[PDB]
Amino acid sequence: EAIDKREEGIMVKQPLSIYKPDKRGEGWLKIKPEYVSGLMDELDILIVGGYWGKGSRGGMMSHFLCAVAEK
DNA sequence: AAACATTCGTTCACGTGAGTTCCAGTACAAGTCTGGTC
Repeated sequence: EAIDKREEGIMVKQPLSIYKPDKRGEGWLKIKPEYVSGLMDELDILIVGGYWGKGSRGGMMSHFLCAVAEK
């Protein structure tokens, strides 16, 4: 239904769960279409440019600029 | 009366179960890099 209404996803919560600051995966869960395999459309695009990287990956092209073709 | 077969307590090797140490696989959390717009 969320996919029908063009929404991000759904959340599932446990009724007997207390509040715990800064804690993940205790009583709250999320489901998005991306997390389910096959439910998304993927794009095949070309790499037309590159950028240099920051500290952990310095002397290599870390991010890229992609382009689609013209019929 | 003498020779041969059987039996018995002993011995060794080999196999299997339980305890201990070490390492690989798994899980989770935090850190680091990136993307997009307003």
